[PDB]
Amino acid sequence: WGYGKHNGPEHWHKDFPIAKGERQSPVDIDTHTAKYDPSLKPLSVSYDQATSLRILNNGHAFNVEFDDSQDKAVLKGGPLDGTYRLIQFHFHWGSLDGQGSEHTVDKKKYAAELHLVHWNTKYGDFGKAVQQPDGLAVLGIFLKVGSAKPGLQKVVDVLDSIKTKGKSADFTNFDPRGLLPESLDYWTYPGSLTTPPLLECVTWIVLKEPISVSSEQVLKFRKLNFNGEGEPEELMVDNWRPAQPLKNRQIKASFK
Ligand SMILES: Clc1ccc(OCc2nnn[nH]2)cc1Cl
Ligand code: NA
Ligand SMILES: [Zn+2]
Repeated sequence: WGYGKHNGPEHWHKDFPIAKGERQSPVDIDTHTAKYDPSLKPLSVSYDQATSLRILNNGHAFNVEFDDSQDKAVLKGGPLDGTYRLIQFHFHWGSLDGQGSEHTVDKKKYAAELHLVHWNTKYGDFGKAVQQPDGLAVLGIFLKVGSAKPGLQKVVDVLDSIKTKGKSADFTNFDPRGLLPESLDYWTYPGSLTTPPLLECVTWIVLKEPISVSSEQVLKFRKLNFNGEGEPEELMVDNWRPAQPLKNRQIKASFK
């Protein structure tokens, strides 16, 4: 599977029939229809003790991985019950600044989207968590092109060392707090992974406020390769799934 004409999102259902399921992601967020939920508790992003380890090009995106063997960096509150441990983050992005995000906001596409992936510690390990309807919480953050994001630059600068599929590099002492916007206002809904296996195991928390990154920063994302070393070059761009049918779901807002 991938993102090309011959193996992309319109093909995925043949090996992963849940691609046409009842709670697939991403979705369009219609801001006029999303409703404030006074019931949501405050969102708690607790990343002070986050321990990054490594950055990996897996042929689909690049992943920054964390030590999740203890409750270091966790996401709690909001729509969530219990404690979700940060395991990794990655992005999806476009070939052009007008596309690249997976979620859309009133059909608007952002240049990219950051996903911080967390798993529900009541299920003991990540593999067990993805088999549960409330196994994962993904914090989604839009990127728009404007001023540079200082906290992203250490990521940008290491991409030259993981150009191709299968390459990894040490990536210790990175603080993911530098990737967040000022506001934690969010939308939330029940959904799925946005790549195969497309499991319906995600509580989505999508921040309303985008972060700005510079044109130079996202240009360096676009120099990555889907291919492995020694293979014909396939630029890693447009690694996003389009919006899926909302079906029997309501998107809730944390804010008035
Ligand atoms: Cl660990 C991980 C890495 C990448 C990935 O991409 C698809 C995606 N993004 N947000 N939800 N699913 C999924 C996961 Cl669960
Ligand atoms: Na759920
Ligand atoms: Zn993602």
